[PDB]
Amino acid sequence: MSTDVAAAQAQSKIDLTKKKNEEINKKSLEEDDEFEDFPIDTWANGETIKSNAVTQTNIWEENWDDVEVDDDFTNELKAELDRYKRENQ
Amino acid sequence: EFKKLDDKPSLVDVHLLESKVYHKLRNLAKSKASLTAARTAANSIYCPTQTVAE
Amino acid sequence: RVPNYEVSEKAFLLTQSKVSIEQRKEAAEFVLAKIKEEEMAPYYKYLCEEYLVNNGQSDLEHDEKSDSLNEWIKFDQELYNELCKKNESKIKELNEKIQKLEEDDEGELEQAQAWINLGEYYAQIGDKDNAEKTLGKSLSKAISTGAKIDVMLTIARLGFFYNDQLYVKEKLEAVNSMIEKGGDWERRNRYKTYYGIHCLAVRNFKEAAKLLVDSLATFTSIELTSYESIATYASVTGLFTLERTDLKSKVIDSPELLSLISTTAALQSISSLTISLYASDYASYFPYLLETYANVLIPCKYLNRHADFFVREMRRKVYAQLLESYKTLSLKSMASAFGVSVAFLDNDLGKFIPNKQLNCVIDRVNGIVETNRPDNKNAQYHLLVKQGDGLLTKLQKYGAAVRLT
Amino acid sequence: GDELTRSHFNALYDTLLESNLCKIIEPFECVEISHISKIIGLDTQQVEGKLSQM
Repeated sequence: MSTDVAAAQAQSKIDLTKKKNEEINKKSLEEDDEFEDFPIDTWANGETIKSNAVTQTNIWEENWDDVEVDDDFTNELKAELDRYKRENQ
Repeated sequence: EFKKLDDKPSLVDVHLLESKVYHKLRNLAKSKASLTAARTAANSIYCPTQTVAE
Repeated sequence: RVPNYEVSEKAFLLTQSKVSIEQRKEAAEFVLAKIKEEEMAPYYKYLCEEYLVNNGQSDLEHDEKSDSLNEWIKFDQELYNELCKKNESKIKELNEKIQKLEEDDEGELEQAQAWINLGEYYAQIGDKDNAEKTLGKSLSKAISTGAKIDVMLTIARLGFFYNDQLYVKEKLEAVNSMIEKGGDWERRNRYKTYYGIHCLAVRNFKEAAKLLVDSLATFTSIELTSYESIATYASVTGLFTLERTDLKSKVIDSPELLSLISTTAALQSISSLTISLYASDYASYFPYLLETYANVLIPCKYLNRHADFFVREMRRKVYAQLLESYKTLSLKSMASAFGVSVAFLDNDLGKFIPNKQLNCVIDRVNGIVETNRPDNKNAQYHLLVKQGDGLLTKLQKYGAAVRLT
Repeated sequence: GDELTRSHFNALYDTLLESNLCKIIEPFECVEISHISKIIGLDTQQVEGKLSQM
């Protein structure tokens, strides 16, 4: 669990005995770890992270899709319906 | 497989034909390689007039 | 080896049910025959995993769902008995041989070979775990470098065989390290075809394109899918990455692609589409865009993940080339150009222009398409500043961080 | 009767045209494709189509 590019802050900072208390204090100030509160709070577990292939687990790269609706069914309807107009022209 | 039953001037014919086939598959890489081989195999002197025309 | 990549393909069609009905039924028939011959029954259990009340299920060992369109994927109990019978006999006969081969002297040849033969059987029937473990011994034993590269492609074939991209990925890094260490040209060609199909399975089509054109020049029919399938993938990727100039020179400096001419339904559709883009007449392009989806992306194991991605990207590319050479177009002349209607076109354009990845605007009053793509120094500046914004940012963070500790 | 002439008359049309068209358009900017179509001896639409490739 890492914010932006995972490796970019994993190399940027690492643990020290000196820092360890202050870090724990930061997460307590907001009041929780805020990733284990959320399943109880909603009273469900993920199904809406299953929206797209890339959303569930990042084991691909980004497409820049966000609904992932096949565009073959609409392009097929345009193709045939246009021909007929020209046939009846 | 006919390098074990080989004395014949009859493989000159086959190389030239082979280049023609490759030309019309539209692969000129081995059409050229086999043509050279046909030319070199015809550099020895026994060959009909038709053979050189081809 | 040979029959495994055949079955996995045909099984992928049954896992889907978006594939033509005659294609899906014939596919069912080929995979069932090979359960008897090659014991592909343990692999038949994996197909149910992918479903659970999702379509392409009509299983008798599991839950039969008649709301589905597949009905030839019966997991009979005649099959399931045949498995237990064949499984036991082969383990007993092979074990007895190998024990006595190990006992006779020579680790370098004999004991390495005997264990490899264990991994060949478990590889063949689709048990990955037991192939893995026995082939780990083979690698450890003193053997040539060529043998290790061979066994590594065999393990990685099982990842293709389950059509899980995750398993493959790790194993092909292992060959990628060991191919420089072997210095063997024989299996170098084998690496290229495996790794091409892996770039194909991920969204790196710049890398796949280079590999799959090389697969024409040298193909290897051991453990690897058909020469017509390798030709189809090269065409797909070539269109993706390369525009007219680059694309034309690729398939004109590719004589090997040409000798194969189109001898299957998947191959037509992509090969005809190639001609229409780089010839600058996209009249046929738009009907062929459908056909290529239908006969390449949906049936394949490595492009079904990208089926929707492909058509999104290509719709931009073809329009861009027309907009580049034309300072102005009429929506009507441009509508005629593709073979589309005016209104249909605006929709597709209305997606591409805000990300500003296509650079055009459309006067709907005058009817014309203006092109605001900079073809001057303004274009170069648009590249430069986003890199330099990042440069600034990268140094701000790395510098500040070391001062503090 | 000849496959080979059909191939290379395709090529012949591209080069004869390219030389012809460059000369017509050399001192011109904002020249109508209607004006070009008369002088060159080809159809109005064909002129547009050639230019796009180039």
